[PDB]
Amino acid sequence: VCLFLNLANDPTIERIITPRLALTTAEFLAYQCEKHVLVILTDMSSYAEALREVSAAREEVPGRRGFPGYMYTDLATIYERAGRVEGRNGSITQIPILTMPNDDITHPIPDLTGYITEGQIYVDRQLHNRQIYPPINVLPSLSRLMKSAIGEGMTRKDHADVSNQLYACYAIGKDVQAMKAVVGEEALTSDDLLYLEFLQKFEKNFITQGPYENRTVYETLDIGWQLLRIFPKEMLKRIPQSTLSEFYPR
Amino acid sequence: QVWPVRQVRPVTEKLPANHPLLTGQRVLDALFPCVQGGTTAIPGAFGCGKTVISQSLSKYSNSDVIIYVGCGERGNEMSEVLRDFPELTMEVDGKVESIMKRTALVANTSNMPVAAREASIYTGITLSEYFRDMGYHVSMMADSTSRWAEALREISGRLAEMPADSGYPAYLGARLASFYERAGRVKCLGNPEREGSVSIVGAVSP
Amino acid sequence: QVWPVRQVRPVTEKLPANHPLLTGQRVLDALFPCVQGGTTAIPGAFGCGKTVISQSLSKYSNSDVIIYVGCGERGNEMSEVLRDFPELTMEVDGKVESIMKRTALVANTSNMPVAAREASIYTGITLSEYFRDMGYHVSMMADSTSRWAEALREISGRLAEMPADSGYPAYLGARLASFYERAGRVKCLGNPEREGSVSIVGAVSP
Amino acid sequence: SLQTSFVTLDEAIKITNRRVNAIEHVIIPRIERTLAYIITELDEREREEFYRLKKIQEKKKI
Repeated sequence: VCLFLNLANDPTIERIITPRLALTTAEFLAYQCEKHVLVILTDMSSYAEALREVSAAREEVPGRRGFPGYMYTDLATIYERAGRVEGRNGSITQIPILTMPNDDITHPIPDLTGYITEGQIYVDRQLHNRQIYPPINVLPSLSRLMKSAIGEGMTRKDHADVSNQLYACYAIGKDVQAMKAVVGEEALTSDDLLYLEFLQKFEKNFITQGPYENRTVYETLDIGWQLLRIFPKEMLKRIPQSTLSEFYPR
Repeated sequence: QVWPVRQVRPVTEKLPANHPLLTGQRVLDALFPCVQGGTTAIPGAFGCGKTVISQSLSKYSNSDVIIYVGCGERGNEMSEVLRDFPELTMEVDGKVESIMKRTALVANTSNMPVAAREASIYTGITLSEYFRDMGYHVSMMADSTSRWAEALREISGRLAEMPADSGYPAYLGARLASFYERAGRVKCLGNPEREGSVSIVGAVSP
Repeated sequence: QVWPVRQVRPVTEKLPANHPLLTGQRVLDALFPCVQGGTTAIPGAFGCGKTVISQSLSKYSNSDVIIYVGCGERGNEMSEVLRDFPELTMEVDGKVESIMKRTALVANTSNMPVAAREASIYTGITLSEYFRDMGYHVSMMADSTSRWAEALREISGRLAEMPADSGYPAYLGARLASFYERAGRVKCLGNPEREGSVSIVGAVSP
Repeated sequence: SLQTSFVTLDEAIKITNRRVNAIEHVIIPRIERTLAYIITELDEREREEFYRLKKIQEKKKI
């Protein structure tokens, strides 16, 4: 663990350089020392504020919300220093956490950050208002390289189908709750109640984890099949038949 | 041969569109197809993955040549394109050939310089016209031209010019119109009486 | 001794806050306690009652001095605290005493040129730090926080600075960080090894 | 007579409750979000005009 701390006492202009110090040290350690590296960049919103101030010092051109027009290029310069390279063994990972003012996803900072990146986690305020830790929503979460990350040879063949159908059931359940919130009990159906039971079990068991437990992947997949077992196998549209033949009777 | 990129190549006489373009997706083919010669747009916010549509169209088509130009995207997408396209193969004439024997790529990741973003798109369209002058059918494909517009905004901003709207210089609309105009079926200039066409599909990052 | 305002007097080391800031009533002292030397926000408006907590922290608390700093204040509060000094006393040893001895009032009323209105907050924090260095406990009522943001906007009015948001200067966050962070518990810099802390209570005024 | 009126009342009760719930759940948040969007967009546009004015006076300094 190597730290580049930047307390709030420090001058505002100093914040421009610190991320590049961290990243150049990471590149050296990952492409010259042949070590796997993990990067964490805290409070990119403050970095955006510092960049805005430095740009406003020279009276440059704004975009949306008075931020610099070349903020996209700058953030790309920061984030694109990642990946793996031929002829080597090490790699670089980044977890660029940021703050999200007023919970608006259309704000320029999170929007540009999402454009440059390939996913999001979206820590959620309402789950923290129900005091469940870690408060993680999965409806907007995306890992676009799961397509090649998972499958048999890494974990198991039917992991992808499990994720797809579990997510489909999650979205359908959220829609069912929104619809029940207006129409009333009499305008529901039994399938809606099954989705609500799935939600009950899903949020109250699967999402809630515990601060210090190191779960195992196959345990997660077994609980996934537990959750998928609830409904009739016929309603599972997004799973091919052979997976149901192999795994549903278990 | 050497050619000034900005200047549009001449031609004999434009012809009307009379034959569709094969589409690898079920939707936007039976509902909203694109002709072999038409122009298209694929805007949308992030999280949709329009790059999926781009790659799917690139892999499966009835065209003779394919040209894909990347402007301001992720390097992971180009790693995908380079690694995966060799392995895929198809043929019409016996031996099974790789599809990169009919594909040419231009590359510009987001970290690359600013005006190279313009250079990439203009080089791509000029190459498409040059290959159309062989009497072939060539498709072209773009990736987030809004990044190109942003780059022009930045450079014009450092030149102390009047911003027109949202900071973007006034002439960008004209530049986009001129860029999208060079397309469609045309009679080629030559005694052999060859004939080809160009299709363009463009991506926008609002 | 004379100390320039825009620098922080040194400390040997900063110790974690590990003690509760007492408050008069069991409400907000058993539900949501504050920490001695901490930083806290309290919403407050005209007619709600804001001097209740001020007086409670002046009389029934473990601190040692109160420095009340605001913006656009009235003589009502000045004379009220003046009369509360002999009325709202504390029987430390069974004897009432004027709470004037435990206060140093600072306030500016609209009129004052915006420079002084904005310099008041730094004068107050400098005084609080000069008193914490003597091995005591402090509570600095940073009243009129919205008015202080208005003062920041007003000083940036005569700078032609770029509106970050509704006229906020770009270094608004810089000033927020430079003010609110100078707090906490610190081991004093000297031989007899004192200890003392400064709290700040920024009354939010939405 | 009593039970006839009682059996009739429930349909109207349900209709009124669904209408009030819809007015409390759908129509109001949508318009509120639109009000936020419109105020921020108008602020953006006034800001763009302001920057234009700033830069012209900068050039007029010459």
